[PDB]
Amino acid sequence: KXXXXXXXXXXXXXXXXXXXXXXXXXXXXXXXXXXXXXXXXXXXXXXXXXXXXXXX
Amino acid sequence: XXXXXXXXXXXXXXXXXXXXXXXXXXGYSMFAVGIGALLFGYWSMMKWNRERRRLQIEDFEARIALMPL
Repeated sequence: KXXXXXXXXXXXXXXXXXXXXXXXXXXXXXXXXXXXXXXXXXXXXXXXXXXXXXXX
Repeated sequence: XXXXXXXXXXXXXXXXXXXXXXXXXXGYSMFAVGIGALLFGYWSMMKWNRERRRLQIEDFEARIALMPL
Protein backbone atom coordinates (compact mmCIF):
# COMPACT_ATOMS: atom_id res chain seq x y z
CA LYS A 1 0.00 0.00 0.00
CA UNK A 2 0.98 3.71 -0.14
CA UNK A 3 0.45 3.90 3.64
CA UNK A 4 4.04 2.96 4.51
CA UNK A 5 6.43 5.79 5.35
CA UNK A 6 9.50 5.73 7.59
CA UNK A 7 10.47 8.50 10.00
CA UNK A 8 14.18 7.71 9.45
CA UNK A 9 15.69 10.26 11.86
CA UNK A 10 13.67 13.17 13.28
CA UNK A 11 10.86 15.64 12.56
CA UNK A 12 13.15 18.69 13.06
CA UNK A 13 10.00 20.85 13.53
CA UNK A 14 7.87 21.26 10.41
CA UNK A 15 6.00 24.48 9.67
CA UNK A 16 2.68 24.38 7.83
CA UNK A 17 -0.36 26.66 7.87
CA UNK A 18 -3.39 26.77 5.58
CA UNK A 19 -6.59 27.05 7.64
CA UNK A 20 -5.30 29.73 10.08
CA UNK A 21 -8.77 30.40 11.62
CA UNK A 22 -9.20 34.05 12.70
CA UNK A 23 -5.38 34.40 12.40
CA UNK A 24 -5.03 34.89 16.20
CA UNK A 25 -2.03 36.98 17.22
CA UNK A 26 -2.98 39.04 20.28
CA UNK A 27 -5.06 37.67 23.16
CA UNK A 28 -2.80 36.58 26.06
CA UNK A 29 -4.40 37.63 29.37
CA UNK A 30 -3.60 41.33 29.87
CA UNK A 31 -6.26 43.95 29.19
CA UNK A 32 -4.46 47.24 29.81
CA UNK A 33 -0.91 48.60 29.53
CA UNK A 34 -1.39 50.25 32.97
CA UNK A 35 -0.38 53.93 33.26
CA UNK A 36 1.72 53.55 30.05
CA UNK A 37 5.37 54.68 29.92
CA UNK A 38 6.72 57.03 32.58
CA UNK A 39 7.39 60.64 31.61
CA UNK A 40 11.09 61.24 31.03
CA UNK A 41 12.64 64.31 29.43
CA UNK A 42 16.05 64.59 27.80
CA UNK A 43 17.69 67.96 27.13
CA UNK A 44 21.08 67.66 28.91
CA UNK A 45 21.71 69.81 31.99
CA UNK A 46 23.97 72.83 31.55
CA UNK A 47 25.60 73.44 34.94
CA UNK A 48 22.93 74.06 37.62
CA UNK A 49 23.77 77.21 39.58
CA UNK A 50 24.22 76.99 43.37
CA UNK A 51 24.31 73.84 45.50
CA UNK A 52 21.43 72.86 47.79
CA UNK A 53 23.63 72.76 50.91
CA UNK A 54 24.26 75.69 53.26
CA UNK A 55 27.94 75.95 52.28
CA UNK A 56 28.34 77.25 48.73
CA UNK B 1 75.67 -58.90 65.66
CA UNK B 2 74.83 -55.34 66.67
CA UNK B 3 71.92 -53.54 65.03
CA UNK B 4 71.54 -49.79 65.43
CA UNK B 5 70.03 -46.83 63.57
CA UNK B 6 71.55 -46.52 60.10
CA UNK B 7 72.62 -43.33 58.36
CA UNK B 8 71.00 -42.23 55.10
CA UNK B 9 71.23 -38.90 53.27
CA UNK B 10 70.88 -39.76 49.55
CA UNK B 11 69.90 -36.36 48.08
CA UNK B 12 70.56 -34.19 51.19
CA UNK B 13 67.16 -32.47 50.59
CA UNK B 14 69.02 -29.47 49.05
CA UNK B 15 70.26 -27.04 51.69
CA UNK B 16 68.57 -23.66 51.17
CA UNK B 17 67.11 -23.36 47.67
CA UNK B 18 65.16 -20.42 46.28
CA UNK B 19 61.62 -21.15 45.11
CA UNK B 20 60.43 -17.57 44.61
CA UNK B 21 60.83 -16.47 41.00
CA UNK B 22 59.17 -14.09 38.54
CA UNK B 23 56.26 -15.74 36.74
CA UNK B 24 53.72 -14.66 34.09
CA UNK B 25 54.17 -10.88 34.51
CA UNK B 26 57.37 -9.22 33.33
CA GLY B 27 56.74 -5.50 33.81
CA TYR B 28 56.28 -3.53 30.58
CA SER B 29 54.25 -6.37 28.99
CA MET B 30 51.51 -6.13 31.66
CA PHE B 31 50.89 -2.44 30.83
CA ALA B 32 50.37 -3.35 27.15
CA VAL B 33 47.53 -5.69 28.21
CA GLY B 34 46.39 -3.41 31.08
CA ILE B 35 46.02 -0.11 29.18
CA GLY B 36 45.20 -2.18 26.05
CA ALA B 37 42.05 -3.50 27.77
CA LEU B 38 41.07 0.10 28.64
CA LEU B 39 41.36 1.34 25.02
CA PHE B 40 39.37 -1.72 23.87
CA GLY B 41 36.92 -1.00 26.72
CA TYR B 42 35.98 2.55 25.70
CA TRP B 43 35.76 1.80 21.94
CA SER B 44 33.34 -1.11 22.52
CA MET B 45 31.22 0.86 25.03
CA MET B 46 30.81 4.10 23.04
CA LYS B 47 29.61 2.25 19.90
CA TRP B 48 26.70 0.88 21.98
CA ASN B 49 25.83 4.42 23.14
CA ARG B 50 25.71 5.51 19.47
CA GLU B 51 23.31 2.59 18.90
CA ARG B 52 21.38 3.86 21.96
CA ARG B 53 20.98 7.22 20.13
CA ARG B 54 19.08 5.37 17.35
CA LEU B 55 16.60 4.23 20.04
CA GLN B 56 16.68 7.56 21.94
CA ILE B 57 15.45 9.85 19.10
CA GLU B 58 12.88 7.19 18.09
CA ASP B 59 11.54 7.08 21.69
CA PHE B 60 11.01 10.86 21.91
CA GLU B 61 9.48 10.85 18.39
CA ALA B 62 6.54 8.83 19.80
CA ARG B 63 5.57 11.78 22.05
CA ILE B 64 5.64 14.26 19.11
CA ALA B 65 3.63 11.84 16.90
CA LEU B 66 0.98 11.40 19.62
CA MET B 67 -1.19 14.53 19.73
CA PRO B 68 -4.57 12.85 20.55
CA LEU B 69 -2.80 11.86 23.81
